[PDB]
Amino acid sequence: PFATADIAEKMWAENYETTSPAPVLVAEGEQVTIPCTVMTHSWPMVSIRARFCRSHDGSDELILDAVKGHRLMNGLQYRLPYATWNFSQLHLGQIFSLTFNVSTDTAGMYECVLRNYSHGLIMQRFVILTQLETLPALGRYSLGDQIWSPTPWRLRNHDCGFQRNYFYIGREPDRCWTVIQRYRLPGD
Amino acid sequence: PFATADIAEKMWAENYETTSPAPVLVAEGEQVTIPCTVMTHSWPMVSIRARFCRSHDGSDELILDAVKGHRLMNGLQYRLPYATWNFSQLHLGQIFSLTFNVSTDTAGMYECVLRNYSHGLIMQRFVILTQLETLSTPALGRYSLGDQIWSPTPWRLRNHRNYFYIGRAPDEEPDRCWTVIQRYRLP
Amino acid sequence: EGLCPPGHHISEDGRDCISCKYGQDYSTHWNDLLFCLRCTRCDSGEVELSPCTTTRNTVCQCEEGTFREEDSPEMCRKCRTGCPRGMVKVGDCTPWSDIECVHKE
Amino acid sequence: SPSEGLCPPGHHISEDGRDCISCKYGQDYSTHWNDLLFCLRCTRCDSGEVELSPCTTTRNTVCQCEEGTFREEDSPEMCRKCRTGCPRGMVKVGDCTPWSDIECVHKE
Ligand SMILES: *[C@@H]1O[C@H](CO)[C@@H](O[C@@H]2O[C@H](CO)[C@@H](O)[C@H](O)[C@H]2NC(C)=O)[C@H](O)[C@H]1NC(C)=O
Ligand SMILES: *[C@@H]1O[C@H](CO)[C@@H](O[C@@H]2O[C@H](CO)[C@@H](O)[C@H](O)[C@H]2NC(C)=O)[C@H](O)[C@H]1NC(C)=O
Ligand SMILES: *[C@@H]1O[C@H](CO)[C@@H](O)[C@H](O)[C@H]1NC(C)=O
Ligand SMILES: [Ca+2]
Ligand SMILES: [Ca+2]
Ligand SMILES: [Ca+2]
Ligand SMILES: [Ca+2]
Ligand code: NA
Repeated sequence: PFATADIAEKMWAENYETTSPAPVLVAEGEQVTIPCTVMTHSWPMVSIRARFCRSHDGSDELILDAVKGHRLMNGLQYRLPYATWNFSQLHLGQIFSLTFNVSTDTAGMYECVLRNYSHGLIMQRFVILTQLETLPALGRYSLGDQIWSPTPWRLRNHDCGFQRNYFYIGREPDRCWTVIQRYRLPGD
Repeated sequence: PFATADIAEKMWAENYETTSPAPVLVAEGEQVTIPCTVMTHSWPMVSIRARFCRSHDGSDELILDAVKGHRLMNGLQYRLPYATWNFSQLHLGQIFSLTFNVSTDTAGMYECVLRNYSHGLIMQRFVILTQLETLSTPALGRYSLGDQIWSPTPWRLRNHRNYFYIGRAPDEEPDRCWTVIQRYRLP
Repeated sequence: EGLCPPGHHISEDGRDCISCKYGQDYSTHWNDLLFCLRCTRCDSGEVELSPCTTTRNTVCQCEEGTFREEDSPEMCRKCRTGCPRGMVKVGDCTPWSDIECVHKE
Repeated sequence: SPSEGLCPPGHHISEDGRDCISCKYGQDYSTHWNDLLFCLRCTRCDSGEVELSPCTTTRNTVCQCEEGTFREEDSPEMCRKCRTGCPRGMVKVGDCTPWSDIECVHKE
């Protein structure tokens, strides 16, 4: 059925784990931005790589030219048709980013990547979530393994939509699970 | 004789050493931007903290409001009079940054800090160098993870007791950046 | 947006669309790439469900009894054969999920 | 009243933006024109440090590392006992000051 894509030969930065923050729970319809900062380097391209939690196989990339920042291929246009992106030259490095509105279908693992035609060096990962399923004192970011939210005072507790609850922020397999489980909720 | 400032109660992020890149050799006159990215957090303020390699004590801070990014105090004004800065709200976090032309007097250790009136959490350090000295030409590259001094334009490395710098497109005053430089290496 | 259609990359002069090589590389979207993206080569522990064409990547699946890890390095992992005592099994072994084990404590 | 929305060094601004309130001498300070709700806390010299100059409402305390120690600029920015002299075979090229450790170079 659906055509898929990926990076043929993936590599990870040494500090990938220590620079990638714990997953973040965001309200549906909030505008967020994936920010990517990279020190001047020698790859021809850069990308923002997306693996959505739902109904998604492979990975989709927005590939930009690493020198000038122009779009080379927007592999994200079908799942994120309104997304915008930016690129800044800081001489010592570059900031590139992807802006979109969060929803259930846009929840996913979002990576910053140095790219060539066969290889990608994955520098950093952001996990954006809208729902947490359980069978807690949610805070704003504070270093570690702890799931968080930019607006934790709006955290809610539903039942469906065992011994089970549904956590979200607010006003089918989940491919993010093997990453999500590596982090924890706050005890208190 | 000169007024100094600092963070009273310093603290360092857990991943401070892994996120802070090796120092960078840059040509004088080049405009650079110190980029700072923070996840939405609960401090009232953020700052860009500078400690210059030359003729400087304590630290100078551009203090911004953490929510809206308004300048609260520009402690950098004397030393970087023509500097500009930026703040972007990403909801999941904020990016704030500082743009200036590199010179001998602006080489320094630059840091992204979460701030209150007494405490600062130093998140990340950038070290901007204009000159490197040695005793007795290394294959200077662009950035690669590690402890390796590097440059954005290494093809312009020149060699003036040796002296290394990046040509455009000596001294004896103490170098306050030495204790940090020495923890890294040339190629 | 993009000069060249799927299965193509742009020529050096920016004038032409040149086809990807079948079984070597591909491109899924309209694009301004100077080259096509290399096809994924399935690994040991993986079954090729579908070959690379110039317009879609190879589909590699984790062998039966193993599942796809999405954390680094995204390889196949052997499924657990069951849960320890005092735990109930919830999930079951698919190519995209290990079995889940929940405690009662 | 603020100058251009700003309160002068030695002051911070009030919540409503009307008043400039003086920092408390010995406790806090501001070096520049500012919109701060509070003045910045003065550094207290840790042991290992000598107070060369006190905090005033306008400048921070100046703390200097004790003789025989030097200021480390890497985390955690504390004073460190200068290391012993250079080994036989190696030449001393840095001398222990409040801002430098001793530096040694080999003949290799
Ligand atoms: C795409 O990037 C990869 C990885 O950086 C390149 O493969 C490397 O090539 C270098 C230099 O030729 C070798 O020293 C390494 O053995 C390779 N590293 C790895 C991890 O495979 C590849 O050459 C690049 N492609 C192009 C067209 O430049
Ligand atoms: C300024 O920041 C510091 C560090 O977060 C705060 O000091 C902490 O205060 C909390 C709660 O009062 C305590 O759990 C810790 O003992 C303090 N931490 C450290 C590292 O000393 C301080 O409260 C903040 N100041 C204000 C006025 O909000
Ligand atoms: C700084 O130098 C840049 C080029 O790097 C130039 O555009 C500009 O004239 C200078 N600006 C200031 C404010 O000094
Ligand atoms: Ca939110
Ligand atoms: Ca991804
Ligand atoms: Ca202070
Ligand atoms: Ca005072
Ligand atoms: Na755009």
